Amino acid sequence: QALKKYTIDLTERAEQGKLDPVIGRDEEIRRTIQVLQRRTKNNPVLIGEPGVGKTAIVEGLAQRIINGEVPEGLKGRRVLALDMGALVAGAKYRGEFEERLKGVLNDLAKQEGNVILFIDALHTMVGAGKADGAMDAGNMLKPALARGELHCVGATTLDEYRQYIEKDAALERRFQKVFVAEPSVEDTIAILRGLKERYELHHHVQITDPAIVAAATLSHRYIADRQLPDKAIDLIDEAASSIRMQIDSKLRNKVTDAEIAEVLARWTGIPVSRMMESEREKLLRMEQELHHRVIGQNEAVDAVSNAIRRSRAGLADPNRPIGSFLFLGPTGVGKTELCKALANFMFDSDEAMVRIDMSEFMEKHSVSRLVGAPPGYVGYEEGGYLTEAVRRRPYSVILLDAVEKAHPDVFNILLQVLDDGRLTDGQGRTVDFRNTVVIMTSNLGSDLIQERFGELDYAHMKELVLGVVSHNFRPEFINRIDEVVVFHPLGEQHIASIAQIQLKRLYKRLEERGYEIHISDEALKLLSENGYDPVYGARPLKRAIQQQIENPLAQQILSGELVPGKVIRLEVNEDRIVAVQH
Amino acid sequence: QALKKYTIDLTERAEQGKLDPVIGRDEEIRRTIQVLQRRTKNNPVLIGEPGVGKTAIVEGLAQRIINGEVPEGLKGRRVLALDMGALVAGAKYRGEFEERLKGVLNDLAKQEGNVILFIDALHTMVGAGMDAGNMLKPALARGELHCVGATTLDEYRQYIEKDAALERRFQKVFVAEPSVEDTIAILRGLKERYELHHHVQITDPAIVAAATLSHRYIADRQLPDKAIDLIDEAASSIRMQIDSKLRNKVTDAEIAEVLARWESEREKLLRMEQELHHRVIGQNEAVDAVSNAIRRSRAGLADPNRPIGSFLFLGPTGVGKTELCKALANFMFDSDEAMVRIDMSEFMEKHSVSRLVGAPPGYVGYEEGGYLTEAVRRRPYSVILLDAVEKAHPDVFNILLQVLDDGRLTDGQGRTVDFRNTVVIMTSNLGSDLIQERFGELDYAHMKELVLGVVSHNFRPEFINRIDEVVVFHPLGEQHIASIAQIQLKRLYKRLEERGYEIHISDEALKLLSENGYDPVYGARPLKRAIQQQIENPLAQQILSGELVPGKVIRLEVNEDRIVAVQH
Amino acid sequence: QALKKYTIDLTERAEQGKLDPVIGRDEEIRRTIQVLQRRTKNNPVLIGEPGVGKTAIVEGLAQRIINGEVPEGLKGRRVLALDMGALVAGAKYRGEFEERLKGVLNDLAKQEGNVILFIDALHTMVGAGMDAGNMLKPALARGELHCVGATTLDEYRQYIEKDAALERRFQKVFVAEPSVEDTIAILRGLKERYELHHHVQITDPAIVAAATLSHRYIADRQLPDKAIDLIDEAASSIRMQIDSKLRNKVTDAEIAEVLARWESEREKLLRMEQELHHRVIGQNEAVDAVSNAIRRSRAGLADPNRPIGSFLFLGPTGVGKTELCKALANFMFDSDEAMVRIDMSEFMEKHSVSRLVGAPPGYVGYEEGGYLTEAVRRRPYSVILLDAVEKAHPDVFNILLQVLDDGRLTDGQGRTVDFRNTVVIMTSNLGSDLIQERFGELDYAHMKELVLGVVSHNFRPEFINRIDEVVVFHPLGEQHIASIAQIQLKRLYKRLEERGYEIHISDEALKLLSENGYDPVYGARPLKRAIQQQIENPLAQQILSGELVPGKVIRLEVNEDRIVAVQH
Ligand SMILES: Nc1ncnc2c1ncn2[C@@H]1O[C@H](COP(=O)(O)OP(=O)(O)OP(O)(O)=S)[C@@H](O)[C@H]1O
Ligand SMILES: Nc1ncnc2c1ncn2[C@@H]1O[C@H](COP(=O)(O)OP(=O)(O)OP(O)(O)=S)[C@@H](O)[C@H]1O
Ligand SMILES: Nc1ncnc2c1ncn2[C@@H]1O[C@H](COP(=O)(O)OP(=O)(O)OP(O)(O)=S)[C@@H](O)[C@H]1O
Ligand SMILES: Nc1ncnc2c1ncn2[C@@H]1O[C@H](COP(=O)(O)OP(=O)(O)O)[C@@H](O)[C@H]1O
Ligand SMILES: Nc1ncnc2c1ncn2[C@@H]1O[C@H](COP(=O)(O)OP(=O)(O)O)[C@@H](O)[C@H]1O
Repeated sequence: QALKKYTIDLTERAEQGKLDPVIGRDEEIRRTIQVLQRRTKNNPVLIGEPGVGKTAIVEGLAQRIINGEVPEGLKGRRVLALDMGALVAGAKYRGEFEERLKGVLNDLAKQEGNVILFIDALHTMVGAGKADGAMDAGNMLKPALARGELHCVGATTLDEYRQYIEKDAALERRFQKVFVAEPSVEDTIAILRGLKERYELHHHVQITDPAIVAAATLSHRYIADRQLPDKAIDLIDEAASSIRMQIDSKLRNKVTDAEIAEVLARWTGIPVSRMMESEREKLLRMEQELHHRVIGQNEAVDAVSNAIRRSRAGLADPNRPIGSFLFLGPTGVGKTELCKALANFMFDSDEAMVRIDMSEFMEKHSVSRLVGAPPGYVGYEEGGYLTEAVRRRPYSVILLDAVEKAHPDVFNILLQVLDDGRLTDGQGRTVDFRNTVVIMTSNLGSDLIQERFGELDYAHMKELVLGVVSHNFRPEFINRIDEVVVFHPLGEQHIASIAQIQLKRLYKRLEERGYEIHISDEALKLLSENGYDPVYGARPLKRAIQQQIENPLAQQILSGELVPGKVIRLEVNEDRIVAVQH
Repeated sequence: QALKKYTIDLTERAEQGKLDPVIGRDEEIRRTIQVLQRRTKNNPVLIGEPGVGKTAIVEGLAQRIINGEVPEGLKGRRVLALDMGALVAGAKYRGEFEERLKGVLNDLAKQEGNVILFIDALHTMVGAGMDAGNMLKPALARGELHCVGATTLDEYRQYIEKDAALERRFQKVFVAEPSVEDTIAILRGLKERYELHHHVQITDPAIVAAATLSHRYIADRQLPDKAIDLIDEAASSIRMQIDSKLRNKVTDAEIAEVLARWESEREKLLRMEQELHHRVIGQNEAVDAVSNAIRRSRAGLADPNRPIGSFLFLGPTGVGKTELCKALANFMFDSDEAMVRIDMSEFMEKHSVSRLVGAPPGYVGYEEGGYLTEAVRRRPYSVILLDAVEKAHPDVFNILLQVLDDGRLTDGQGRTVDFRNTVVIMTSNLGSDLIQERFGELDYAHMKELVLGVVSHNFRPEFINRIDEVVVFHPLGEQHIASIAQIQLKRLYKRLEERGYEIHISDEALKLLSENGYDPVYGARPLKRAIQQQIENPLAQQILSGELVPGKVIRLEVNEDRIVAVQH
Repeated sequence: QALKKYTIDLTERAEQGKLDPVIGRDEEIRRTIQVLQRRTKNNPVLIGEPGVGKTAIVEGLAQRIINGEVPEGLKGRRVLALDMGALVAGAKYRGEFEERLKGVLNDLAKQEGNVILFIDALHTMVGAGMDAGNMLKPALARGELHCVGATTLDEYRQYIEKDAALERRFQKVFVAEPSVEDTIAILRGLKERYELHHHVQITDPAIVAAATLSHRYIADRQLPDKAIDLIDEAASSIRMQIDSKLRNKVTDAEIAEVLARWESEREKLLRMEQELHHRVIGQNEAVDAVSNAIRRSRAGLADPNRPIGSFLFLGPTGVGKTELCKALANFMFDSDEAMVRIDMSEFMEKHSVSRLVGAPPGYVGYEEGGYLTEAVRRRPYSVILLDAVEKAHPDVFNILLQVLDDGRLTDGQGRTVDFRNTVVIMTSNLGSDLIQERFGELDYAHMKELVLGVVSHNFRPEFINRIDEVVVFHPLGEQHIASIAQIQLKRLYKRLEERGYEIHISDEALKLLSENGYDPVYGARPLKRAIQQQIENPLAQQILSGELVPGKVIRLEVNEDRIVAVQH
């Protein structure tokens, strides 16, 4: 009949057992039954945020009907998953949709109060038969709803509920709101323990139950895209397919929690991966790798090494971010170099990061540049720069440079940030900063540091510059810092080592060009004499390397003088540096 | 069948072996096997720019099925492909999209899930008038659908990441543009099929030349599509050259011909001094300095996070400073149209910076945008021109330091504006009379050092630290500017010969034209407008009276203080 | 045969001369053979225009096939024009027309590549009404189709390229517009055809005049089809002149009569100032600038690929910029109420672009057009008015740069909108108070320079370089007020003579008006409402009183200050 054409019996499928076991949801199914045994407006609607198991509530109710675990008034009923695409499709003629829907309604009256109706996507039922001068499904179902003589069950997302049903109050009051919350962690672990049998029967592999509880735990903590139980189910399924292809292509036979971590790190790259000996010996050689690019300035290397080790070691403060820092020193001591060193350690690249230089924000209102603009105003549909740049890749490094340049009340934003890792952009959603490192640099007591780094300890220098910082900032803000570090002007040996590093990357780029070039150490001594001052550090070394290398060497390369394969000693002139061809 | 209406079997031709021997992109096929062997959510989607061979990915998967190179759950499948461009274009009224859609769904339910479907342009599925998310999203969750999606990330997040319920089923597979060497590997995998088609041979140096030049010069279509197109059309051209009335191997010469029509790079960089004197007379040392700086930028020794060249320009304005920038843009990248003239005379405030970089959101000039950075974003290979940089607000120099340090600049709207492909020209006139009054017999270098010390007392030292070289722009004499006036007369005669008039000139008339608007204080454009307004206005007055005839010799003979036109 | 039902062979028509003589186009048919000589994407498609001989390119292909002017692999191939409606005309069943289509496709598979087909309007096969385009798409993606398409770039870009398998069987084979000389050669190919039809003769100076004046004065109708139109319409005109109640040679004067029906102002142009000061008194520098423009453009000193006059009328209110526009309409265009009046000052909205331009498919302004380019599509020869430029959007300025670049417009649907013959002058005021103070005691040059600096602060710098000339309107002197007051008295005399009343004035009353309604600081309309009040209000008091008998002279006598009309 017409019920055969447009409806699908879920209860016959659960009678075949071809539906999923549904475990839990007891108050939700009980209130759904309480609404379904009424006199007027029998119709519960499963308002719940997208992917918390709303279809599975009705499927589990169908299974409880088949098992006979319902009250006596529901024993022997039929749940029919109504189809909207079956009804819209065949009707470009006038009245043909209304013909079908009225025939369905007369069949449902004919079934004598035995058919439970399930309508997935109730928001699809709203704009259903919207042809020019045509009733939708609302204008035809709406009689039989509030006489109680239809046993509809809605299932809709809450954002679809606002736009598509709360806009139409008449059909909005015909139903009964059933909030279906995202489950907490422990109950989701229980549900996943229920569903282990299905995936074991599907992929013929086994699952570690610690991997299950780790998938639920890490999914609730780190992934902010989807919602429970959906994200954890997808973790388990994708791990199962990965193990199946590891076996079948070319080891193991189960699904460990390390496989869960590999799935999560493949999905984003938050380094939940366990400390393998390459990674763990890398992490124990933290300061050694930081002094592969940054000579000197030991104490901040120590502090950030400590913070990243406490992050990776499973001792993360789960609400504050990784490290809430503050760098302080005179101009040109490689503060940005240390930040690029962290980026290169973490991501194998300097500019795989976000640097936002706060000298651009010397006015107040650029707060709205990084957090966005409210509803109504100009740049609403774009988001703040900082929030979006986190919202793509949350495991990153957020760098603020020249923090003395901006207005003091930009730093209520970072009060939020360093309190909880939370930030709310102009559209009004939270952005998790629990995988970020915040570094702020200034040159506050640079006169005081250049004056008194000699003949003083590190500690009371930090004390005195902290007093200067309290003269600068707010007591709220500097409480949020994990650790304030102090930089110092470098000796000439540090600048000679930096010149060695610049010669290393120069010879790297000239082997890329294809030239075997060496240097006299006297030329290194002359370059150390040239770009040196205690007041400015190595940016004079930058310009000295720039001029006295990049001008004559590249001038003689383009002069046809430098032949590849020749030994090229960068020896000295009387006042300059000369290359040879030997 | 309704399968004989909108579906395409690729296991058909792959069982026949009559498709592309798809080589490469193994990992994307592997992740497609990862998604398709799940229990649920078995509809992978492919993400990339159009023309990256996603159809070839599906066909190579089909060939691995035919070859038995797949695990034992992918076998017996039938590769199908549904149109998203006829289910709507045929759809007149209510339910012709949905009618065909449910007919496809039931006829695949007859197929009992042994069928893999392809769908391109997943963005088209969302908006068609409701349509298909509400009818495939059950099959997306039922698992009986075995779709293969294909679209681009921008349409994906514009349309499809709106509804997260549609987002949670499809699994993103990034298919980027392949490299030039991956293109080489694919074409070496496909040179056999070409040479068996046209019965010719193919030069593999011409293959790598075609790949490199297609990567460099043309960015309309991309790899591997443009390489296939250029190889096939060049092979067609060689085939016509054979069958016209002689080589079978397609050469890179025909590649360059179809390239430019349908190589002067390296030595043009080497001869850049001659290039700068192709249109500009005088300023020989400045020409040499600019050409050496260009070659050093192309030498590939400097910072890969710093631009082509940092420059500050001084001297008397209007003498060819802008003309140097025009010819520099011409023989640098294209022509006289990749440049932005910017007066720093205006910008003297904080909202000056908010103008030029970009407004914060919620404010006045936001999607009107920054005056500089939007024009950079439109023309990523240009030359940036600045005028009267001493009239700037001091915080603009912080932005300039960000330019010369990082080669990039976050605008007000919040994105990356790269600067490593342009030339920063900043013009000033602070040491004007230091160069003008001391033009006589003083060298280029010590005048440069003297005005360098002067501007060092003027500007910030850290600002001019970043500047590579400040050329002098010495005031050109009467002979150079007279020659420029002669070149303007030449292009004037060119346009009037386009109109079609044999026009001569007296040399005394040439001297009076050179002495109309010569001025060392203002520039060459006073001479230009002087000669222009003297000649042009009585000319057409004589013309449209009915006096001048095309073909008559028009000598610009002198009057006592004017120039008269004769018809002989 | 079933192929003999409703197919039109073209190889026999080229063999038996039943086609038309197709002349030239070697490179296009060469690349056609190139697309024919490929392994993939083997079918070409004539991306073309309304009236550029796409079917004639098909005819020339068939002519070169029969003449042996093709390669050996394509000689003797069957070229049949499949007729669309002829299959439709003998069919009335859903399954008989489709039966015919299936049978012809099976016969095309049966002929085994010998048939090389052609079907124009491939988009029409996509939407004819299983539609026929998606029915032939298996013949696309089964390696059997040798057909050729023909359409506009819009339908190829939207209905074909956006489809997938319909993309990867074709190319962007673009039909070019031919030259004027090629058009004359084709006219020589079919001069004798029209002459033997209409029993007339055609002069070859009339041929070259028809082609050249169609190339210049016509842009919507196109080469070569506009020449077809003009020649055949002139032939019918000469046939009328014979059969009226004599000539047989079609002259170029007949082409001029055709073009005008669908004259001594060149030396009146030397009396420009006379007519301008007849309508717009004073403002001598603007008169000189407009005179220089009209001289140097109709004589053609600059590029004639531009609109003729591109001015920014600047100055305070009440200077008659609108009056000078209407005076130019009177002089050059002889039609005062033929001008395209659209103000800039509605268009700061982002969504104004629909109405102010013309729309791509995706707007509802696509369902009527853009009201500017609609007006140029109606009126391709007039003055377009853009008042108050200071209230615009910057993309509208980019549209202005498109106008100042092309001399035409590739509009919102990519079709013909032409701009060379039209004269677009925008008006503004932005140098208002500078002129209102310092037009006195200053020159015209430095004022122009300073207001140019002001507009440079307003606009883009090279945008206002594209102005024909920055022109200056200014306050006016004493006698100009009296002359224009005499003009307004004349139109008052005309209005009341059409009422039936005849008016004499005292010159004392003229001096009373010139001393009452006077200040140059604002504009003209203080004088206009002074006239209005101090004349009409006692006059409307007297006439609606029923007192004034017609015939008696209405003498504008004076009081000490006021104006009295008497009846003696
Ligand atoms: N209590 C539960 N017991 C067993 N499986 C569950 C339970 N809750 C959710 N699931 C599973 O969670 C997955 C997703 O739930 P679904 O109901 O299918 O998604 P959904 O509720 O339709 O969300 P939307 O609205 O479609 S985005 C399914 O595989 C369900 O089997
Ligand atoms: N690994 C490969 N081996 C062989 N051919 C390839 C390979 N990768 C790409 N191709 C070819 O490259 C061309 C690209 O065409 P498409 O498959 O249509 O590109 P696409 O990624 O599908 O994007 P669009 O939107 O469909 S054009 C096809 O002719 C493929 O056969
Ligand atoms: N210079 C003038 N010569 C003659 N009539 C003028 C002049 N200036 C204004 N008018 C009169 O003013 C009206 C023309 O409209 P207006 O907008 O005033 O033109 P306009 O001179 O351009 O002033 P603006 O700048 O457009 S506000 C008509 O009544 C004209 O007769
Ligand atoms: N310890 C160091 N290691 C490597 N480079 C350094 C070091 N100290 C200074 N430099 C050089 O000096 C510059 C200092 O950079 P940055 O940290 O931005 O200076 P500031 O201290 O003003 O922030 C760098 O560009 C780098 O080239
Ligand atoms: N070389 C030529 N020889 C003869 N006629 C030509 C030639 N080129 C173009 N034509 C004419 O141009 C006309 C336009 O042809 P067609 O492409 O069918 O129109 P449209 O471009 O409007 O579709 C044809 O009638 C044809 O006679």
